[PDB]
Amino acid sequence: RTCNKTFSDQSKICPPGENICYTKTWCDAFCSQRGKRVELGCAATCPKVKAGVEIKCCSTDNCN
Amino acid sequence: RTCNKTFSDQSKICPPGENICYTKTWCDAFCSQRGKRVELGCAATCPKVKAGVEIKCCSTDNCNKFQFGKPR
Repeated sequence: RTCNKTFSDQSKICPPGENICYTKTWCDAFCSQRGKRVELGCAATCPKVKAGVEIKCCSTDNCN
Repeated sequence: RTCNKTFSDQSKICPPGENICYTKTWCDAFCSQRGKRVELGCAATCPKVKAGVEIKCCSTDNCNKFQFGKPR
């Protein structure tokens, strides 16, 4: 699997055991002014996230 | 918890113990033209979905959104 990542220079290749891509979004103190914080990666399973975090999971290449 | 729902006949109120709202999307035969199919609801945990189907989970009231079509 390949997934899009948080930084443009990162390898998109997932570790063997990670077939899900994800996009995690949340707000910080600057959320309304600068935008939502984001993290993109691979995972073995769709991440459980804290309250107030939003998580989008998919399992095709670069689907995030 | 309250969440957006797919059909007009569904109450927004979640069952007790279902604190997650979800947007589940996929493509049918018209996807490239008419965009994704969508289901919106409540759940106790974020639904696990098969390859080809995408799932977005959040845990605030009515947080489950769907962008139909082009920005307007």
